Amino acid sequence: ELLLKTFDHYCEYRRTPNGVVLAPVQLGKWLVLFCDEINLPDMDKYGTQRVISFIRQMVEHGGFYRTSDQTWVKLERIQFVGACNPPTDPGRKPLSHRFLRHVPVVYVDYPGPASLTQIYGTFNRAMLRL
Amino acid sequence: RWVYLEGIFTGSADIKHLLPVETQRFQLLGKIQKALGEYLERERSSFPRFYFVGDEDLLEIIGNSKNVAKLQKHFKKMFAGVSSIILNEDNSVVLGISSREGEEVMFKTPVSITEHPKINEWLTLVEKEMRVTLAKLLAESVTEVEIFGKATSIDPNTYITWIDKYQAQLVVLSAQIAWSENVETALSSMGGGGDAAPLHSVLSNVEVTLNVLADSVLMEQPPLRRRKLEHLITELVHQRDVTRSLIKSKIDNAKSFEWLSQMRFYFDPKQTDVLQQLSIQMANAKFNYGFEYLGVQDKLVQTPLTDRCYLTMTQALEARLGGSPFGPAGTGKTESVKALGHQLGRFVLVFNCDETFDFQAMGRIFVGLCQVGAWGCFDEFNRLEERMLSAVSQQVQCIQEALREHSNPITCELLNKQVKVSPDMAIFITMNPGYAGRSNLPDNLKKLFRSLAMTKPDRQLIAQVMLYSQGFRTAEVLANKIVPFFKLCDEQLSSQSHYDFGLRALKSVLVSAGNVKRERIQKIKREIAENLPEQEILIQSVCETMVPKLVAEDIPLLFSLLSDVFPGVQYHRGEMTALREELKKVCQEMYLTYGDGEEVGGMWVEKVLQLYQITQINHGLMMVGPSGSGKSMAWRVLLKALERLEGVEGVAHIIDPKAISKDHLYGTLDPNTREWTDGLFTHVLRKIIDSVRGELQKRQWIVFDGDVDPEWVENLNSVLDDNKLLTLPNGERLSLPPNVRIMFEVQDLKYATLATVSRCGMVWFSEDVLSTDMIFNNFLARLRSIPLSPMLQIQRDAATIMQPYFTSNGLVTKALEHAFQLEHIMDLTRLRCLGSLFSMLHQACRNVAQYNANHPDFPMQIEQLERYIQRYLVYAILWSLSGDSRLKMRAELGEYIRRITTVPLPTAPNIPIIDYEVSISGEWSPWQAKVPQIEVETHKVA
Amino acid sequence: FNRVARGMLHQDHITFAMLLARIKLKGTVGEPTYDAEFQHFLRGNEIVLSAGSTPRIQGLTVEQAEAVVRLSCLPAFKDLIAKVQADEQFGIWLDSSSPEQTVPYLWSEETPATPIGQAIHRLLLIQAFRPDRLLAMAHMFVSTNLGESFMSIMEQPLDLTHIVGTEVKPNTPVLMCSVPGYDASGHVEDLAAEQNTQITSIAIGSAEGFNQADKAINTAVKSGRWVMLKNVHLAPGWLMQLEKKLHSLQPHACFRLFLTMEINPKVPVNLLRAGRIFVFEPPPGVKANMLRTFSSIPVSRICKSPNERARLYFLLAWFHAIIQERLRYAPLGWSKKYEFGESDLRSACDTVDTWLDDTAKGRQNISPDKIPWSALKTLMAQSIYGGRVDNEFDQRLLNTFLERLFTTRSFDSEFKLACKVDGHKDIQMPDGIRREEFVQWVELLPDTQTPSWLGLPNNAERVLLTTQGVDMISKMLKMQAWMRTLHTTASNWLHLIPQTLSHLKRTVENIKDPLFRFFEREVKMGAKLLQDVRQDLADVVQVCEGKKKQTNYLRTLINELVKGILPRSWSHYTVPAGMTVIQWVSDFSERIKQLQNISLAAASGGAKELKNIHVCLGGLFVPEAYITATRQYVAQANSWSLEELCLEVNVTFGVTGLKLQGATCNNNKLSLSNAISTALPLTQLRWVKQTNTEKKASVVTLPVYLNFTRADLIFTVDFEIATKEDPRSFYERGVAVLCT
Ligand SMILES: Nc1ncnc2c1ncn2[C@@H]1O[C@H](COP(=O)(O)OP(=O)(O)OP(=O)(O)O)[C@@H](O)[C@H]1O
Ligand SMILES: Nc1ncnc2c1ncn2[C@@H]1O[C@H](COP(=O)(O)OP(=O)(O)O)[C@@H](O)[C@H]1O
Ligand code: VO4
Repeated sequence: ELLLKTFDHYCEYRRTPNGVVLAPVQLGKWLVLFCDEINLPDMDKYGTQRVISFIRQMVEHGGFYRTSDQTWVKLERIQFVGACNPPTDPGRKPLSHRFLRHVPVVYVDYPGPASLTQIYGTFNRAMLRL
Repeated sequence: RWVYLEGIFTGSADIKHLLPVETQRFQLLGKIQKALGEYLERERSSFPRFYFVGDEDLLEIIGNSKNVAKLQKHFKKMFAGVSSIILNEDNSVVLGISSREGEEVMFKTPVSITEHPKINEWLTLVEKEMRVTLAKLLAESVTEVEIFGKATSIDPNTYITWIDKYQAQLVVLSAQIAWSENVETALSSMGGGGDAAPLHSVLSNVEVTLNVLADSVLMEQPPLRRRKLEHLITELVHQRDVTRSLIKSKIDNAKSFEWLSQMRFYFDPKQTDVLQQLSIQMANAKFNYGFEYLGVQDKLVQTPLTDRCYLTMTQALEARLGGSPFGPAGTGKTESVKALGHQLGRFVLVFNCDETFDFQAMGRIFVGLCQVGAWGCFDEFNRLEERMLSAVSQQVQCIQEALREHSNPITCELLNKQVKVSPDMAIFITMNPGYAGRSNLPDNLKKLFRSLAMTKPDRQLIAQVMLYSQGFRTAEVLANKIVPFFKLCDEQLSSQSHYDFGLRALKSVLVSAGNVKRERIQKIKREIAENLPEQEILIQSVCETMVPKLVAEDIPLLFSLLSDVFPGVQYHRGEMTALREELKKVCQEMYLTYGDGEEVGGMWVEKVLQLYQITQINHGLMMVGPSGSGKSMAWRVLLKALERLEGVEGVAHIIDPKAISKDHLYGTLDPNTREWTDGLFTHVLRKIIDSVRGELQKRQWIVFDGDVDPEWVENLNSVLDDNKLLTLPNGERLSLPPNVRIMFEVQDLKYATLATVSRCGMVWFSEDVLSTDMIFNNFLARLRSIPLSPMLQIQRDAATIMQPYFTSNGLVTKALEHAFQLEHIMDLTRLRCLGSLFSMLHQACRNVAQYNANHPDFPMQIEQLERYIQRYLVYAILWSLSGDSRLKMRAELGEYIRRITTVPLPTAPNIPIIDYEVSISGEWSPWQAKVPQIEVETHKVA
Repeated sequence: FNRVARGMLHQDHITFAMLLARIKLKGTVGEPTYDAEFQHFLRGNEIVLSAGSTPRIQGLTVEQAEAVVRLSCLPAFKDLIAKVQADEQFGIWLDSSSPEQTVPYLWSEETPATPIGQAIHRLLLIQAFRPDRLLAMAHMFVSTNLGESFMSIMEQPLDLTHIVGTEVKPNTPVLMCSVPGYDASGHVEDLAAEQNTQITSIAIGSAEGFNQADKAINTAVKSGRWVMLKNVHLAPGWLMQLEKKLHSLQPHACFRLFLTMEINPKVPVNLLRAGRIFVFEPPPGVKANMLRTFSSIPVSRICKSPNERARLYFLLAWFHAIIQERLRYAPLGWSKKYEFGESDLRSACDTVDTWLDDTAKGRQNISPDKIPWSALKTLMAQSIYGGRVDNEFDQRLLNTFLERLFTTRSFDSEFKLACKVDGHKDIQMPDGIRREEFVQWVELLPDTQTPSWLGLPNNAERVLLTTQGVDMISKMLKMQAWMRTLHTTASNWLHLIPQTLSHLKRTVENIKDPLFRFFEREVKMGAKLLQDVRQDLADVVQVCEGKKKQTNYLRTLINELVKGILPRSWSHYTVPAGMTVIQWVSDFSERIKQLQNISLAAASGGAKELKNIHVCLGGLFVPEAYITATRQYVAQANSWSLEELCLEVNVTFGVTGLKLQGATCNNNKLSLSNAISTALPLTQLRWVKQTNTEKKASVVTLPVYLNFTRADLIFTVDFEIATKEDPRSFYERGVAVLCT
């Protein structure tokens, strides 16, 4: 329902020419739905996250079934990027290997000692110029 | 309220004359609404079966008084076996009723619509005339079968003439009546007889008529007559066994329990037309036969357990209690209950109970059962909430109170309404103890029902009989071989979540064996002839049903067991080349790899052929295998191949169950307005059933691509079992059309109960089925087409360059296996890494296109292109197989790539490869040259 | 005592009697408080003794020696060790059937103590020597304190009408807590009918039972109408509201409110505080069960039409009581804890009435051999009582009882309800005609009910009695870093658990053998489990050394391992329910050691050494796979098919680790014995061609179960019996075979 409200708010066009398609108002522009902490959503009593299943369905099959008319809605100019944490982090739960297939994973670690030194060294030299 | 009346007061012409004063005074609110509801309930009370029909359907039916043809759809759900009614040429006089299998029951006395114009009255009369016609035809059939009862060496021709003369239920009834009368007469003649044994004549008569049937089933027979014969052997073999038991136990008088325990029938047409000629009797339990056209349905092989079940249900009905069969799944509970409800010839309705059945729904169902007197089998009753089980304990105590009041037109309290109760009522609740998604029953309700343990069905006799009936001359040996084979397969094989070796498995095997035998008879005749090898037919059926679900380490075990139980014979896969050429064509059209046997893409073709086999056998299918095993493509390519091979279109609706709430999946029923809104699956099923756009002529394939858990799939237990029926809390019953397959593409069945595993033919898509070279070839084929003409050429020659690196044991495969040997934050999935790699190579082609566009003169040449692509491929391997890992894992993958490659690499010895990018000209440039040491402004820092 | 016992379990009545006896003792005049003796009684096991144990004349076990040396701490008990070894009849007293009746005088007292002093002395001696008879001795002590027939009211069936009309105020609800399998709705419905008072019975739920209940309560407070709310434990919040409303209504007199509910901890405490609580259970002992059944059956229904009806009803009640209170000894009696309840007895009564009325129309004094014995036996074994029976062994036990009781010979004079209760004393069939004769015969039943009445062995109550005594003492007494430890335990476990075992070589000739395939699968599964558990324990060791980080899986494993709960991942093979981690680890070590022996044997010989080896079925992942593999190997050795094979077992393939539960085998025949278990050394599994021949009378089918909990049948063995034994006795005694 969170994603449905997000699409209703920003992707007003629910047009259905020769098929129901979902597109944002700003024509010629794509849309990136930045989903943060995607692996926090709890799984059901039977180990299955609902929103993860929804994303897999609307990414692999490229659309969903709206509950208003039970009609297939196809995504237009919509893409998803998620931000999550290692599974061993307490409070975190792994995703289904079925969802992972459509999404490549990139591992961003904490900046190293020299990296932190140079990154914040530029900040300190900018600040002390006052 | 007001909107309801506004919507419903502007319909057809005569539909508005149904108490039209409200219609005129509309074009206050509570009075009008309650008057309309009172009219609806009055019409429902006039004809009790109207408590099964919807209010809108009833109102349209009354509005469609002149048109009767449009009313020929509700008969399927009003009655049990009635699906059509035969009218006169002028659409004015109904002559009889037709079942959905094409069987006619011509009324002895026709009734005219003009001679009773009101819908309810003429419907009541046609019901009564149907019962009267069944009674009269049963009397005639009993009179006819008297001749076979008092004759030896019976004539097969006249015997078949009798069999196809009358309806199937009447034939079985006549057989049972004749046997009961003969055994009773023999026992009476013996009395206290020291040595008189005239019942051996009865046994010999059963033997000879059974031999006549066995001879008659071995040859070509018409379909309806074939089913009648099958039923008749199933009953007569039980009669033979009962008579042998009586002879062995040496019963003298007809009052002994060894004869009283077995069901016996008593016919006397002397009494009046109150339809009490039949007096079916179990042990001290007298039952009438509520004559109603059941049509033609399957008959179970009355086994030792199926008898005990009959005894306990009859005793419970005598005590006016209910029956609560319990035990493991697929042990003959809903089918034994139904078979007994049809032995007494009474309308039985099966409801699949779930937590959405609220109190008012149960009350409405019980009111319908009161008015009609029809039985009720509530499948999976414990699936209701415990609170609701307690709540309906009150209604069970009220309904049983009305039956106990009959013992002293009875009314019982059911939803602040007093309803007529008929003694033929029955309430049955099948349940699965100790199963996931099941709630415990209160003791208050558990004392209102009588329970028996249907734990282990007698599958040996179940097989031997169903075979003997098919035409297998060595049915005894076949069953003696196959049942121990099943019990040893259950133990020897490794335990898996999708493994089912119960009665539902044996049943599917024996049905397939019968179909295979019929097909082999046809094939032989295309070139009496009963020297077939039956063992190889059984092996073919087993291998066409059991094999498609074995894991790669279990097939040798099953084949060894088969070769040990059946030593000397073996089966070879059917060629099915007429389908395989179509599969090759459509795979070529879909950039998917095709093979045969040990070729590349051969195991996947074997699995799609097995999926076709399971589609032919079962009506519910289930694909089990690790994600990325080719499950989705298997059924897509099969559907596209069948829509050309057979010419019938195939439309597939893919529904994700867990994506949406099960309220949206099936439907909702608001407790206030009492209005039903179809869910997702229900809407699709209603569209299919109502073939307005020819949906019944298309190969509809509903697929549930998601996760199976014992909450939603349990609502489908009635659609995936022999019932082929969807039962809703509204009371609506939607039959599954024969051209519909319910499929479930899952990765594992760990969170699933044996009930759903028992149905839905399993197809196990192992991970080795989709080989990595097939995925590579799919990519290269998609790259050599599908322009992301100039851009297409840029993709073509790039694919030509990358072809040597995608060998089965090429660079990419070795890098992938080494990456699987490393450690990643998330578990490494092959198709994820391959998808990222393919996306990045597509981006490499876009970079080439961008560069070619940027330099219209001096276009980017072949040597530069091959250098750039062969370096970008290494870059992509490193950033796909180790983009999810920590830095030293990336370095390890880089070192492995360096030592197992021939592509030129950066020459620096210390800095890892990942720190290098690939320039558009094709040089391994460092990334530390694109990190300017910038100076942030003195403001806006951080 | 009576008022509290009306609403508390039958296990806890003895503790309440003990506490009341203590209160009476402290309220006496001059007799000593015996505080030290009670202190030693309540906590005698708490005293620590390292190596002071010393057996005497080999008459005391390790536990008995520890108990006597612990009890020697009491000053009057300084001479126990020397006195017990100086006595000869003490040995006879130790193994006596009922040592509570006569306890030899061993304690040294300067002055003769009061009879209560002798009673408590005997109680201490019984606790020290015969913990099984601790309940009986506590009963005797309560009798000596509060007088005989003090807690005899609990045996009498509860009188609902008097308690409801006198001891219950209208405001206070009547709470009928019911154990699973029992419901109090029927009894109170009968009460309401007997009082000829209209009553509103409502089941709680569906959000409409609340409104109906509120309306009924509102109407009933101004009219005296009774009200029932059934299964009121599913709406605790509405039950809070009900308590709040019920606290202030000042209702009409003779008004009552009944709340039927189960025993679950989710019921409010305040409601339990504000209402009278009644607990309904299976009555204790056969005597009370007969009494309850006879009270339940109306007097008019009995002694109507033939005089044999009363004897039929008495036989029915005896059968019902026997099967009802065999359920207490579930592992050795009925394999599963069934729910033989009140509906079963009502249906039995209805069928008996109907069939007796059918077989005898009006005429009285029907001949005993004309009663439909077969009809009643079949209806009771297949439709009423056998309906709830799942497995075939319990069904055959039910058939055994029904055929033993429901027979014409039961109307004789020397018919025995129980074959033997003391080896010489046999329960005799009461020669009664009218109901009161059988009722008074029930009332003169002795109070020495042993399990030998049931057909179960006489020594089938030792463990249960000792457990109940320990629980009674614990209840009476209650009435009055982890990181380093986990480090040490993980290190010890890794030490005791052996290293990874080697697989079996896949050759072209060994792959075909069924035995080799089975052993390969076994060792492969064992190696997978061993690797998983070893890496998990190593990870735990590394984390407890502090170098490694915390994972969700590791956190769960640590949390469930510090508590002694076996990890679910390690639960791959069939195990008895609810053991500690240490026992599972020892079992796993033994299993892996046996698997290593199997691997070595296979290495010595690919096929020739895979047949002549002995396998303990207790340690094995799938024993039925082993049985099927042996069957398949024998079938493949000859030309015989799998089906034409039957299993014959000769106790000396070789199989070890089996134990008989109450049977001693001389050569291959069986003789009933009183021993709890008898080891089976090196049983041989021989498969021979099936002859389709009915077995002899002496041949019986004994189930073989994996562990003590008879919940997983492996296979069945047809054993022959020695001379002058009855297979019926074997079946009724619950003889079986256990792998563990
Ligand atoms: N015969 C084939 N030849 C080439 N590629 C194939 C073939 N079969 C499947 N593939 C490829 O395999 C990949 C995964 O196939 P598919 O989606 O059918 O797997 P799946 O097991 O159904 O996945 P999921 O469980 O995630 O839905 C796709 O890239 C598909 O094109
Ligand atoms: N006696 C029998 N003879 C033949 N088939 C039987 C017999 N008993 C059960 N079956 C079949 O076994 C399956 C059991 O289905 P069902 O009774 O619905 O299962 P459940 O016991 O879970 O309710 C069906 O295919 C049914 O036709
Ligand atoms: O007991 V079931 O008919 O839901 O398999």
